[PDB]
Amino acid sequence: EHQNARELLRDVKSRFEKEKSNQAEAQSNIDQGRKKVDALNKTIAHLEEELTKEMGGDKDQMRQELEQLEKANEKLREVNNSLVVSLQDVKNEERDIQHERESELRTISRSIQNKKVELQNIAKGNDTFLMNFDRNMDRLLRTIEQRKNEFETPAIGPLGSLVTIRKGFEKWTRSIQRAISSSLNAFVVSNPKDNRLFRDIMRSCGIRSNIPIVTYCLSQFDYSKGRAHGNYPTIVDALEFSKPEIECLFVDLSRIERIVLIEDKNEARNFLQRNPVNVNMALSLRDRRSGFQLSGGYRLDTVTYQDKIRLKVNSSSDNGTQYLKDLIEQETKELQNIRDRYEEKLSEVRSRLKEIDGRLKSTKNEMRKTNFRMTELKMNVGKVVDTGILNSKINERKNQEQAIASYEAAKEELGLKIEQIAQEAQPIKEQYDSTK
Amino acid sequence: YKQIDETINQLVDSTSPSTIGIEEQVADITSTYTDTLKILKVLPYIWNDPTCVIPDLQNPADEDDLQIEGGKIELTCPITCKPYEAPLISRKCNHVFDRDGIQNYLQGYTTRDCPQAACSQVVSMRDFVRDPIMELRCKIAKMKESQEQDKRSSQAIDVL
Amino acid sequence: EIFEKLNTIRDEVIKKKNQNEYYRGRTKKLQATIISTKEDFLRSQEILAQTHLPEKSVFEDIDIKRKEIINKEGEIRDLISEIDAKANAINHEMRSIQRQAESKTKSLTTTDKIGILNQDQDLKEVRDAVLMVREHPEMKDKILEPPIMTVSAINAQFAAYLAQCVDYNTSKALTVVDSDSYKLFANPILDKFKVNLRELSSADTTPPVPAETVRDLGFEGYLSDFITGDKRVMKMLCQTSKIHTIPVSRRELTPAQIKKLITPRPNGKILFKRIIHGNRLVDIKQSAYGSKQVFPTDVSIKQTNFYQGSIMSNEQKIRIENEIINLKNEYNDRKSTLDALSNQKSGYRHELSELASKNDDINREAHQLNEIRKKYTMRKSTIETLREKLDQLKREARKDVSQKIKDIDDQIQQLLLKQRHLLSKMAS
Repeated sequence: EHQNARELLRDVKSRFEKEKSNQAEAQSNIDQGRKKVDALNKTIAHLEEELTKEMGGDKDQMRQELEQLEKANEKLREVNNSLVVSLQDVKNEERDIQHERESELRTISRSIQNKKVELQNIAKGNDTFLMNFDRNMDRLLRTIEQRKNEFETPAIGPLGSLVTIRKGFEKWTRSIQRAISSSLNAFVVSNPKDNRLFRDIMRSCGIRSNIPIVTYCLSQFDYSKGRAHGNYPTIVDALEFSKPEIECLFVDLSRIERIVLIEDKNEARNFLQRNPVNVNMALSLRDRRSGFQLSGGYRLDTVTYQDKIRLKVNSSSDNGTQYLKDLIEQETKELQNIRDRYEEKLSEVRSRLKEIDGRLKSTKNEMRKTNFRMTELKMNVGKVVDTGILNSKINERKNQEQAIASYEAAKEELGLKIEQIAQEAQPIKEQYDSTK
Repeated sequence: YKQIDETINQLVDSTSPSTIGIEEQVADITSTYTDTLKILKVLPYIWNDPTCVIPDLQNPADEDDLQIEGGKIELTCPITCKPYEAPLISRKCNHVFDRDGIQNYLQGYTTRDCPQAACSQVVSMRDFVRDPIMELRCKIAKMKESQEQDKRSSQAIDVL
Repeated sequence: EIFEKLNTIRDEVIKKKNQNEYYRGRTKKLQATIISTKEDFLRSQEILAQTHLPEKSVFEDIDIKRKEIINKEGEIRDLISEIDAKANAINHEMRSIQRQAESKTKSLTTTDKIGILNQDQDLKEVRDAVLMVREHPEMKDKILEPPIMTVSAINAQFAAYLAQCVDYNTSKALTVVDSDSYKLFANPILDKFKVNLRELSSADTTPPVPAETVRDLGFEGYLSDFITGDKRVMKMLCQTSKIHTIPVSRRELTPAQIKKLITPRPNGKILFKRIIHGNRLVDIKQSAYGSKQVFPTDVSIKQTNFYQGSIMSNEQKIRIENEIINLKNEYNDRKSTLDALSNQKSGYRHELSELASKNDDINREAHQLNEIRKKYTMRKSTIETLREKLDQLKREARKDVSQKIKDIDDQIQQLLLKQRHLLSKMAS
């Protein structure tokens, strides 16, 4: 009849709150750590580059740029070499055009080389062609020439005064002289045996000459034969002589006086070609100075002039630089226009000089810009840097985050304990109270 | 009736590290209209120090010298006895010592004197009683004299 | 009435009091943190021990290395300023080699007779007229070339001997064998330049007097000693002159001695088309309107060089041209060799630039080493952030724990006063 049971529970209830106390500590540690690490990272997250970019942004992108710049420099030096290869050819053309300028100068001015004012050779004196095969042939002639003129019918021989023309406009006097060129002199002895001997005894000043010898005499057939008419100058009736037939005894091949022979630009074209009848041959010159003897049959012949004063070109008035006027005053204009057509290419080479100079200067400036850039690149690669803080702060964030994860890993099972422990412990509370 | 008694037993909650003064609030606890009340009548002075003496047996007013003949309530001694955790007190004049000690200090023969006060007492623990008087002493002593270690060391090491 | 609730408070203390240890335990965490961090700061001082301030010349070693890089650039530009001169020199050298080429061609001119025609002024027109025809094939039914180059006369005196065979005008004219082809040939050129042509109708080649014959004593093989050339040109030599009938005994003779031929021969009307004996040449024409007398007329001649394969000779030739040719060749080639040695100097300048690049590499290595040791200095400096992180953290943690102790313990101790509420409605 006693009251038996005593209190038994006050002690066990503690374990519940004892373990529950960790609910505060775990979450407090997690919150403190994560909030503090986030606050500290708030700085670094944007302060990694407070000063790093200002000077640091060059080195990397310019190190990527060097691959362009170095090869572009090589390319521009190579195209500068090609530019020099063009300029050297330009100055090759320069020396060439110098060659052509001297060439054209000489070609146009070689009218000076022999006939500038050569008209004044004798200068008020007197001279003759009577001994002209060498400058010393006069010893052959001077006072022994008289022993020739006795083998002849009316005198034939030197033709000295016979080759002089009376007045007459200058231009036409080429054809008859060209014709007589075949028989320029006609000394002779009738004997056929002395052919060599007489010419050989005529060697009183050597045999360095080309003396011609002719046996032919006056021809005989009348002057009333088919004479032409005067519309353009003819120089057959222009000579004084001992006998008229002197100027006719070669007519067999010098057929000039009995034809309607004309020139190229007048009297209907190409009647020279048209095989004239009742006459033998009438071929005529093409051009006044060098043009050949036009023909429509037997072929042409040249008239490239060759002659000299040989008696006196000036016999009434004697001086120069007045009458023969046009040639030099037009050769000056030829010099002028040749200079023009060469100075156009001189301006071309000047323009090419401007082009190459501008290209070279532009390339020099472009390359010097890149030289400064690559100097600064290769240089600032070795810049001052503060990488230490970046790594330190990143590591501080990382290790702290790992610690936070470790903290979080511990809460769940420790929290799980409490529910089952309380289920075990609590229900006796009502039990002892009911037992009371 | 009856159950009105227990109530104030929770008094032992007086244990408080942050105590600054208990002189007044301990008074009215005795109001009522037990051994716990008896020990309450004397224990409050322990907060000052547990090793003091103010004997009701000679005079509760004032002390005579600083010698006790019965000890300063020591806790350990390397040449006399290992630390104290379970003392048992006498019923006559406060003779007290460890429970587990005398069982071998008097192994076989009981009537022997007690070397504690230079006086004759030749009876042993079989007539002793449970000791509720010791509870406060070591508990307050350690709580008071261990908390000074942290502050000085912390302030000496925090210089930099 | 009723029996009242009695205490029912009892355990209310526990749920507040027991929280006292909550950060009294954290005190140990505080102490562990301070001790560990103080040891860390001692390690930071150990790091302080190795001062080695960055190298003494940073602020001016930077200027130095700047100077070396600008020296690299300067040397490169200086060397290229002369590689341009090398380009000029090599271009002039190749032009000089071209000059050497055409000079050698002019020198080693082959057996061809083209060169002789250069003696006269306007005959370069004929030269070009033949040159463009030679260069391009076209089609020539009867190919025809100036006869001067297409004959093999024996010697210069014999060249004179046959020079008056045809006139200078003829020598600058192109013969034709198919008389029908008057102008068919001239499609490209027509009449641009100064040349003419010669016709052909007949020719003859028979051995005259090849036996005991019209005279008493024999002598010599007849006048065909050696004259050969183009088929058309030789047909012309026959048609226009008939040289194959002149009675040439190389020694002395006179027309009176020739008069045994006065009577008719395969040669018809009295006398020949032409006579030549040594340096003496004769002309024949009919005296139709004279005394009907037979008349030969003689002319003397001198040396001629055309119609023979030896254009000029080593004795005179166009010779000083060869001397100047080789002379300018030698000067230009030796100038090119001097330029090549200057280019060897330029290659040594390239070597100097490579040595400058070695200097650049060494200086960059030194600067990179110094910058990595500056990174070590930055490592040393990070302890400042370390200690600043420690200082506020430790103090704030200790403040928080101490204030929690203060407040919570005071709150619990004051709640202990609830005890007074228990001395209550039981009696008085």
